[PDB]
Amino acid sequence: EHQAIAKMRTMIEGFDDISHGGLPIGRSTLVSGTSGTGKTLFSIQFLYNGIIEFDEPGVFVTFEETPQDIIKNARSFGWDLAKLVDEGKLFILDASPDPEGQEVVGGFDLSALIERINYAIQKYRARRVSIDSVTSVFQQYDASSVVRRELFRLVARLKQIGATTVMTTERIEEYGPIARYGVEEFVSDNVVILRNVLEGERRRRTLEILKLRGTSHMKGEYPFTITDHGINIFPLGAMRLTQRSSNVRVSSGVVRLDEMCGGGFFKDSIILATGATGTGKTLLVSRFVENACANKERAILFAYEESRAQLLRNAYSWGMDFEEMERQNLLKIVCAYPESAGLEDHLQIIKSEINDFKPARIAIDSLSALARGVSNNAFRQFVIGVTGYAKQEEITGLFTNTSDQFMGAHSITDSHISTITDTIILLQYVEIRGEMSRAINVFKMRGSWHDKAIREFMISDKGPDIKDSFRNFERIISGSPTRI
Amino acid sequence: EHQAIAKMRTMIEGFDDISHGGLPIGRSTLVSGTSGTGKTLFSIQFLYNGIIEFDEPGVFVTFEETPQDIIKNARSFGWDLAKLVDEGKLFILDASPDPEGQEVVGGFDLSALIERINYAIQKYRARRVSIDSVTSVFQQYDASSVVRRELFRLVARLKQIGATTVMTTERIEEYGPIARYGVEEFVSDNVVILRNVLEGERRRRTLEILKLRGTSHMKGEYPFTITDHGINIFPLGAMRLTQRSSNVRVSSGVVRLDEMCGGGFFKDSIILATGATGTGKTLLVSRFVENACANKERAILFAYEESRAQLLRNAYSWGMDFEEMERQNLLKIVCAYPESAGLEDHLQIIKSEINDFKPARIAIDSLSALARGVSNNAFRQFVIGVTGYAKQEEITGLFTNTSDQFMGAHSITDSHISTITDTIILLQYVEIRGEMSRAINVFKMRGSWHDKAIREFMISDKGPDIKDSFRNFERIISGSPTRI
Amino acid sequence: EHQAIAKMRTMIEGFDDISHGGLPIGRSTLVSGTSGTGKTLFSIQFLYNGIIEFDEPGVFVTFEETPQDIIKNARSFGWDLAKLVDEGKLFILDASPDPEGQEVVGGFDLSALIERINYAIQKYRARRVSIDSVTSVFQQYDASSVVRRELFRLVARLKQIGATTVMTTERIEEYGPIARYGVEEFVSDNVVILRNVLEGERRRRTLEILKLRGTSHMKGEYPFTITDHGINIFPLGAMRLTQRSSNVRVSSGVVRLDEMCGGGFFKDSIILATGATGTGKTLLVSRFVENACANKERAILFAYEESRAQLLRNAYSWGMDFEEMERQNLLKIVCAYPESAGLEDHLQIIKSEINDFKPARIAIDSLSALARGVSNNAFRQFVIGVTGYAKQEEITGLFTNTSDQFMGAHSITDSHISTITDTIILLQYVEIRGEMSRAINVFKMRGSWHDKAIREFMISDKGPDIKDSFRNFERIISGSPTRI
Ligand SMILES: Nc1ncnc2c1ncn2[C@@H]1O[C@H](COP(=O)(O)OP(=O)(O)OP(=O)(O)O)[C@@H](O)[C@H]1O
Ligand SMILES: Nc1ncnc2c1ncn2[C@@H]1O[C@H](COP(=O)(O)OP(=O)(O)OP(=O)(O)O)[C@@H](O)[C@H]1O
Ligand SMILES: Nc1ncnc2c1ncn2[C@@H]1O[C@H](COP(=O)(O)OP(=O)(O)OP(=O)(O)O)[C@@H](O)[C@H]1O
Ligand SMILES: Nc1ncnc2c1ncn2[C@@H]1O[C@H](COP(=O)(O)OP(=O)(O)OP(=O)(O)O)[C@@H](O)[C@H]1O
Ligand SMILES: Nc1ncnc2c1ncn2[C@@H]1O[C@H](COP(=O)(O)OP(=O)(O)OP(=O)(O)O)[C@@H](O)[C@H]1O
Ligand SMILES: Nc1ncnc2c1ncn2[C@@H]1O[C@H](COP(=O)(O)OP(=O)(O)OP(=O)(O)O)[C@@H](O)[C@H]1O
Repeated sequence: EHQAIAKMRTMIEGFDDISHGGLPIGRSTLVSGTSGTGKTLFSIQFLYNGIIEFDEPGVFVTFEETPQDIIKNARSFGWDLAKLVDEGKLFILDASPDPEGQEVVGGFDLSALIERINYAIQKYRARRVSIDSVTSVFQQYDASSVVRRELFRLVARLKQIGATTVMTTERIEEYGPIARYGVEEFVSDNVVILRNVLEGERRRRTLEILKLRGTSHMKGEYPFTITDHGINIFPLGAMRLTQRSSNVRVSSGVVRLDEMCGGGFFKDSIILATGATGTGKTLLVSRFVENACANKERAILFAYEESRAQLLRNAYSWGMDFEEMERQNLLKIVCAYPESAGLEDHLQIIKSEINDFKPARIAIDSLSALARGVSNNAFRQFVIGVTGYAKQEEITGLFTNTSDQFMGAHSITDSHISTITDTIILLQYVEIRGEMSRAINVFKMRGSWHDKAIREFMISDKGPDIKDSFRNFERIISGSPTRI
Repeated sequence: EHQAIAKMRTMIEGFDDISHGGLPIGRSTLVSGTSGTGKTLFSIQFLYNGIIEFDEPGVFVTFEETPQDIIKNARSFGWDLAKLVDEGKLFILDASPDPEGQEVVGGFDLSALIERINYAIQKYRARRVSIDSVTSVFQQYDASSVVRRELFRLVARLKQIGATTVMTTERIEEYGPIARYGVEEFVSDNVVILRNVLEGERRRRTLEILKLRGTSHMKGEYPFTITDHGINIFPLGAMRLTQRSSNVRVSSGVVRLDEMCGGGFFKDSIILATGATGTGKTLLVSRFVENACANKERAILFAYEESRAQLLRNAYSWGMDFEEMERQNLLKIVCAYPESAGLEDHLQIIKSEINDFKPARIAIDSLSALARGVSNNAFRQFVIGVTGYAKQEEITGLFTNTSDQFMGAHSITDSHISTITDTIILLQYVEIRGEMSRAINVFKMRGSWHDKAIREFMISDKGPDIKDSFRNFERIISGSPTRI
Repeated sequence: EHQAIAKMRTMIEGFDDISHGGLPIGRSTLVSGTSGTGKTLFSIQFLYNGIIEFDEPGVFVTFEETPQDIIKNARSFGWDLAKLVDEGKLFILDASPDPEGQEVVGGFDLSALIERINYAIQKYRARRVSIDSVTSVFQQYDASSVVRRELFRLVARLKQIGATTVMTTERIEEYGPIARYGVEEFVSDNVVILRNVLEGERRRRTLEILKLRGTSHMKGEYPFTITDHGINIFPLGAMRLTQRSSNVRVSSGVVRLDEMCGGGFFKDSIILATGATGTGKTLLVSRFVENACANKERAILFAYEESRAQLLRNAYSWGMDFEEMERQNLLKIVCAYPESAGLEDHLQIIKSEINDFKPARIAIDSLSALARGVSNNAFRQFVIGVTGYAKQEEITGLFTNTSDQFMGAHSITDSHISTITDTIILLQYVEIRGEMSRAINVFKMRGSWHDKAIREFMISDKGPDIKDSFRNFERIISGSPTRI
């Protein structure tokens, strides 16, 4: 034609955003990665979605896995390929060798394969094709040069036929060559790399579109998860800074607090409660959750430090009954160790939990707990993640942070997140007359006025009682004042 | 079968949790690792458990080790294979070569064997098969391409036969290619990697399920141990945050302390005593252990700093007789240098000791001692392990931590564990009138009210005596006060 | 121009500065890089600009891509090669193989090709020539020695013919050998290296001119971007320190401040507002923006911390209506997460936005936000870029910086930029009588006198109210003064 290059949607959540529209039509896209990275999954999900969303028949060529297996495994995702094969929407072209192999097959098969592929494409009027592990084919006894021709031929013919293809290749080093022979990269018009990077006993799955001749696309790596719903990608760098903002207020669960905040938290806001352990962030979180049920609104409490049972014991001891909250189906407590998964997973679990429960308020007790081990950049990326998702979702969110040092803390957050949050509430110990007292302070509020006083507060069975400031002291921020 | 993948339990402690059920039935699982990582052990324990737990016969194909040795070695774990061979539950298919022979017998036996195995499978109605070191077979004179076909043939046949197999492979690099020919990886349906990572003159075994076609599993590495009971794996990231919590109280061994904690320690809770050396953590431990015996309850003292004898001397000088505690079989002292083993091993020894003595209380003298050398992340992982186990086991736990700096310490723990503990007891030196006095402080209690005063205390032959706070002082916490 | 070598301009933005004039005429320039680095784009742009700007006919030799694809792909940048091929200004020489082929040809073809290209050059009176992926030609079965001869031959003949050529080559490692056979480097007269470096999940493209036999050029790597307009390079080290300076003043949007600045900011100046979160930098920015519109002048607010909505809600809460600002087409708000792209991209986006809007004032809210993750050296390079552009463009700029620690901060900027800025405005918290008050201070002004007082200021619906200094206080900068 006389325009750019049209793309075909893969409907693979996230991918079409990363690829600025999907795969280039009429061309083949190389998808490689190490063992267990999700190559096959991608190739099948590409066909399946093609069928289920646009009724575009697909041909699936397999060189190693058996057709039965391919259909067997797809069930893992509630994928019924066998049905689609019947309806003639999907055709699995078995190209795998037989238990009784034979020599030299690097030419007959090439033209014969295309004949068959072409045959099938024509027979079912296939629009999408995906070849799984073309690597394995010439993995018979070939050199880079021989590999480059065969690929060139394969790609070329498929091009002529006008098939939008997905080719799967295997790697051996997470960051070494892009594909086995170090040739495939240059022969393909489009290249996608699926990575399963180790790093600290944890595994992180990323996807990168290295290149797409003819168009633009997002660059770099993007984390993704393989679930019961297949590949799920999060273009954390694609989320737009177009969050909705209003002047509507909401209570904290603490009236005096609400006063200090100039009338309560904003509905469209992210609040952060920082302080040493014991200061009472976990309390403010409970009082925040309860206030959402007292107004018959649903709230989720993602706890990463205390057990489900403990949260209940301590909550009851502060009055507020969490038991009822759950029965009335207004409050949902999750709970899970940060070590039970990687940030990417957690991010997703938080999201899905939000979708299946339509929360009005969300509270994550201790982001500081989720920052364990993980790198700072990976962490900030997570924070921006859960933070922005909440903002664009009209969900008020309260996040907890435990500073590494009680008293003397010179920075609000060790991880440096305060800049991403709308309202900051700071809890701190104050040594007074040989005793450890607390103090609460509305450090900042973007749209409101808020109290500038550093009020001391006690904790009882009733909960939190915000009293007066220490007007007669100096160096209070430090934790060890000087009475005057 | 139009359903998800079905797995078969290995009964190898921890494995079925990581593999979300066990090995996928009728499929082969590759298990590779470097020399001495426990490949053989895995494959055998796989068959054994099969025979002993579900009476599923098993065929074990060995290419290098002799059947006599395979039986001889198994005795190391109290495995009598010889017996199972007679009972015809287990059949060892000797495929090893002899001191003499010929050559040019490539795929010759690869085909003959696929029969010899099919034979024994039918003959003993085998359900589980394990081939040890298939690698060594084509370690005769082959290339990556020749190896891919032979494997694919073998796997394929075994799959037709419907047997659930485990294939052993060797590697040369702990983090390099998955298997010798970097081809096996893609040929197997399932990949398990056993690593024996060095790092700092210490060895650390970890197992990882790289992929499982068709199902889910836990990602990343997981520490494990090889004991007299075989492979023991700890899915530290699989432990759920569903610990039981009660309001029952227990004594610290110090009445005045119990008062400050507003009625004593909670049965279901983890207590942390922090302070510079000499502050007296070891004392509070002794007193906490004695109190459990005074109530005829079993308690264990894991000491990592003082000898068995020294603990006695110092305990006796504080009154409390540890001699009697042991005779009455109410108190159990362990003692071992953190350097005598890796965290994984320690964690396990702690667990087993708890199982063989049903403790009601537990005290680990110096967590900070176990933190020597080890990485902060490997440590936190150990803490969560011991911490959680105790919690879900209704065992009250007291842990000791020596801060790196006496006086001035701006953070409770250098390792940052305060966030994982329920009750925090802080001991600190206070310079008053040219003398080093002490002070005790209940820094926090999640369920109780506890005293906020920083009470000075002395140590005598009677033990700890908690006096009054320094109401007329400033900057106490700092260590160097200033009287008003 | 004092350079011994006559050069030809590429008209590729930035390249001619880097190459000190363009590509040496009558010589060949090797352009190598990994897959997807922009080799083809470079060579095509080279011919294109040649035809459009100088009516210099061009010959494009392709060994892998198809003439249709090369034309199809160029539409991505709005270039119509097809039209140029008709007019006879561009000739694409198809040298790619056919999907039927044989074996053996990379030699006489080297002579057949030479004679071919000489035909095209003579037929079209070509002046520019670019051979895309010569690498792939002897990628048939050759050794380093055979390659060196063939290249040298090709190059040599092209030189005789008098053609200025661009030869593309592929590399596998981003910093390893220059080209595949590690032989091309020395055979070519000039060598250009296109890199696409990973590093932290982001991709950074750089261009480097390694050598140019005969003349000088800019040494090292230079960041560039591929856009709808092709390759765009920023010779950040080529920016001359010859910015225009005037004594003209402009308001800051706050009258009291202007007084403090001895009559307002300088038109030709870069201002820096630093302080901990909550201090009000974002407020001053708003007021700085609003003031340019109040005087019917265009201004751009690049926000990297708050959404477009939030900025509006908060702005309105401080009076000043941002809604109207936009309608009147006097104020333009951008908004974007720093993680949504690398510095290079950001820098370019800021520049374009400036050209398509002719701003008089610009405000980047939080440079410290664009400093997330990125290396300090990469950051400073970014700051020098935006800062310099602004300066030479008579555009007044207000940049924001949040300090990692509230109160006690010993340095103006953690990134150490203060030395690059002309005027510095410092905001800070002052603990006074158990309360958090703010203090504003004109730390420095290069051309003015400015007030040296550290005035406290309050924030209201009306905005910022600058009051008086704390004359009766000591240790103000500390954050917790002493009343004397
Ligand atoms: N329902 C599921 N939920 C979560 N993970 C799953 C699920 N099903 C499969 N997986 C995971 O997805 C991976 C499957 O990878 P896939 O078969 O798509 O291709 P590959 O690993 O790229 O290449 P190969 O053909 O060599 O396996 C496995 O590693 C497995 O752990
Ligand atoms: N019934 C109670 N009466 C008085 N104080 C209580 C009561 N229960 C808990 N507390 C106090 O509250 C503190 C614990 O607070 P909380 O659970 O809110 O979370 P946190 O300090 O933010 O985080 P962390 O989990 O590290 O403790 C204890 O230090 C204790 O003094
Ligand atoms: N009772 C035991 N207690 C603790 N460790 C043991 C015991 N018995 C054996 N081991 C250890 O287990 C390992 C045995 O490894 P195994 O024979 O299972 O297979 P492998 O090392 O994976 O492969 P290979 O056949 O090359 O040895 C040894 O390294 C040894 O130190
Ligand atoms: N008979 C005693 N009379 C008075 N004080 C004693 C007596 N025995 C020990 N102490 C005191 O107790 C301190 C040692 O305390 P302890 O054994 O409790 O452990 P710790 O300080 O927690 O840890 P560490 O092993 O680093 O010393 C000494 O510094 C000393 O002052
Ligand atoms: N309009 C556009 N805007 C932004 N990027 C684009 C645009 N068009 C193409 N690109 C990018 O430019 C790159 C094209 O690279 P190009 O075809 O120039 O040569 P190459 O990658 O050096 O070599 P090869 O022939 O192996 O691909 C792709 O990586 C693609 O993402
Ligand atoms: N209507 C208002 N009345 C009184 N004070 C207000 C009002 N709106 C905002 N504020 C105050 O201004 C502060 C927020 O300031 P601002 O938006 O200027 O940016 P910042 O502190 O420089 O940077 P950031 O808050 O984005 O980290 C709040 O802490 C609050 O005290």
